[PDB]
Amino acid sequence: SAPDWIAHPDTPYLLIDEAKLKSNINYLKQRVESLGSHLRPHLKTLRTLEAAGYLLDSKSAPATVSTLAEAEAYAKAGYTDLLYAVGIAPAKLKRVAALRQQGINLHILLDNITQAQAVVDYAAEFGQDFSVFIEIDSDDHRGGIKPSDSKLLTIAKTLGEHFTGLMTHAGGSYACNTEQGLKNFAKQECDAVRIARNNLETAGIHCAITSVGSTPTAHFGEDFSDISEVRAGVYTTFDLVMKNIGVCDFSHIAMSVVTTVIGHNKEKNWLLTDSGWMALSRDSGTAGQNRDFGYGQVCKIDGSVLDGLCVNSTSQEHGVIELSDAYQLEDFPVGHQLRIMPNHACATAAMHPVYHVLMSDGSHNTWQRITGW
Amino acid sequence: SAPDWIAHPDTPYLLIDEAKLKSNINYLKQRVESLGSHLRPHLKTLRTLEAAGYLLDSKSAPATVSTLAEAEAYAKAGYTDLLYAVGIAPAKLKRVAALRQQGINLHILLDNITQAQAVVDYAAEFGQDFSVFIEIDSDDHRGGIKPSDSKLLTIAKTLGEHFTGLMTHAGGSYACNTEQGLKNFAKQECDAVRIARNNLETAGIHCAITSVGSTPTAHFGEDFSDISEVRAGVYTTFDLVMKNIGVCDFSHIAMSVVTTVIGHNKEKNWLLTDSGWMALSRDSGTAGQNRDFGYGQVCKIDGSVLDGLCVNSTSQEHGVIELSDAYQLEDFPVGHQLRIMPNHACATAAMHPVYHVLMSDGSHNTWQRITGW
Ligand SMILES: [Cl-]
Ligand SMILES: [Cl-]
Ligand SMILES: [Cl-]
Ligand SMILES: [Cl-]
Ligand SMILES: [Cl-]
Ligand SMILES: [Cl-]
Ligand SMILES: [Cl-]
Ligand SMILES: [Cl-]
Ligand SMILES: [Cl-]
Ligand SMILES: [Cl-]
Ligand SMILES: [Cl-]
Ligand SMILES: [Cl-]
Ligand SMILES: [Zn+2]
Ligand SMILES: [Zn+2]
Repeated sequence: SAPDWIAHPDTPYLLIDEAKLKSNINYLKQRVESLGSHLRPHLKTLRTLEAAGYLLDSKSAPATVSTLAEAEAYAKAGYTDLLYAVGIAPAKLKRVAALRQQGINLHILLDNITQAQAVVDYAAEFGQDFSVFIEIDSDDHRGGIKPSDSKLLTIAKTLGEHFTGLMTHAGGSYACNTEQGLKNFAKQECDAVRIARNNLETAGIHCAITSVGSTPTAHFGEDFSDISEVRAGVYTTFDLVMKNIGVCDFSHIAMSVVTTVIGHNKEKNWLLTDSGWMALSRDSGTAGQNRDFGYGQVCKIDGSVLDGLCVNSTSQEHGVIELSDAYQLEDFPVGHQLRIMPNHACATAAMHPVYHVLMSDGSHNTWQRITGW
Repeated sequence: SAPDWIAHPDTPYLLIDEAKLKSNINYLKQRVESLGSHLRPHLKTLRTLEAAGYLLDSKSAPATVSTLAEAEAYAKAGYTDLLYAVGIAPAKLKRVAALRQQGINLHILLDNITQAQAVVDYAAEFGQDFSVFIEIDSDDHRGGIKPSDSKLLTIAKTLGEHFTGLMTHAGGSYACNTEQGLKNFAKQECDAVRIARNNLETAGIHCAITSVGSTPTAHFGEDFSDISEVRAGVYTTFDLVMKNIGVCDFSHIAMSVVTTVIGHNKEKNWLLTDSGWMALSRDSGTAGQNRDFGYGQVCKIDGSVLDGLCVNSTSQEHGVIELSDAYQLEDFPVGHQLRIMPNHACATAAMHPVYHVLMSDGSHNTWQRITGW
């Protein structure tokens, strides 16, 4: 039985299970460290100050952020080792410099000569040191330099003392759904940075840090012994996309939207809830996988899965659950409450300015999301 | 040429064109009033205090809201006639009562006997008056009572003095893409409430207010002379879904995301921007229409459409624009800026805590979004 207070806040609202959060976090930390590396957790799934305390051993422990809004918030909270892992816009260099002048080791990411020259020009004009990763393309999906591209050498040389190392994200691993496919994708990700690192060293370039990761590759890679750090973030809570990939099952999913039944359609056997896309997002990641959960798997207020029930459709402020003939409208009266598991934790969390947290001791906490850019 | 200040805020950010906002608003007001009715504008697309000033003639003018967060914010700002147009959860009645005790004519919406009994029971226990609309199903898509359902009579009678009238939203009109189809859908919407109203009056029930509307039906209905009020909201800015339906063309779209080019892929002819789904949302409404704009139509910083260019893919904090062979990467260097028009204005605006506003006099304003529930 969930605590009585789940029924207190008006719906819809986001609910994080602290006990499951902590389990998910402990599992990956122990796994990566047993494989000879360490984590640089990514803060962008949850984007709360509290999440960094669960994920990081100390204020100086390496972390990843997806925005300078995050960087500024975590720096204010005392965190001093932050990789801003999105290709840098030159106009943001003054904000990066401002953090570095406050004692924050704020690293940036780039993959082109224009960005590298902007860093060098800024450094020259303002006397500012930078710490810079070059993005490597490991999965043919996003940015980064291919390991064999001669411009890898040119760009690293241009950066000189500001060059810190190599970073890749194999987000393409999300297409996988077998253990061997995942192991292979993790090896592809690591090999891309190994090859890039070898090409750098052959050319006389020192590479202080090699950095790989996504939740799937972090959970299935077999050898991180020569990789400096592994990054992951969505594993904090998991989601249905992860369930379908096979990184977790339903029991590991620590995020849900608490929703109230606000109507019925007797003719069509529908429940209408207050969980529209404004609460869930329109992420439909599971539609491209082998089990389509619509806009989320429906659960009881105690968290247990209601077989066969999903939020099939949404508008802005309501959702529709098409009941199967195994269910009766009468058992879900207006005012009854449910929990919806998300397709994509990162996308659903973006919709909530404040999260409610079921602490492992049964108590109720709230966390404020760091929003904007 | 757009004002120089568009290049000042860090990207991505949301930009509203005030001159176009004002034009779009003036057009519908004059149209509906010429057809013998008046507007109850919906505030949920923009959810700013400033939007209500553009949309409403006075603080007492009727408006629509989608959340009690909106209701509370607009009430604090002095607005006193607010229809909360989402089927009511019984636990929210105490918040509705609190507003009504402050002098706010806060109307609620319901479609089932459970909700009606909850209102009556609250009224009896706490001595509280309510103003209640019954939702009518006009489009077979969402909630509401069919006009011929005998429970319409039962529910209205149960409400007694709290019964204010009938409300429908023909969101199904969004499937239309011809002028005659839209005219017909508007007639279907109005006829549904006319029939319901006739059934009420035959049974001896007074119906103070009849309320219809969506942006498409408001712009194409031919006869509102016997309908109390017409509701619309997305027309404030329009969007690509509306463009495809044919309610507007590109020139009327008053919302865009300003984004910076942060990378290139030479092999594939890609631009990478800082406009991911965190800035645009994953609404893909145009994919089901006759012109798929991906995650948005790409425009120059001056607002003019770049033919053939869309944000084809997104991740969390970046977007990908696949260039056609009409374009050269060189013309969009890293640091170049673009504007992205949204699929769905309501969905894109949800992603932005603050909007930047290009005032009609060329100046720069900002508006704070009212977030949460
Ligand atoms: Cl629980
Ligand atoms: Cl380059
Ligand atoms: Cl696979
Ligand atoms: Cl999606
Ligand atoms: Cl249940
Ligand atoms: Cl919608
Ligand atoms: Cl402009
Ligand atoms: Cl009923
Ligand atoms: Cl049509
Ligand atoms: Cl969509
Ligand atoms: Cl341009
Ligand atoms: Cl994504
Ligand atoms: Zn994610
Ligand atoms: Zn909308």
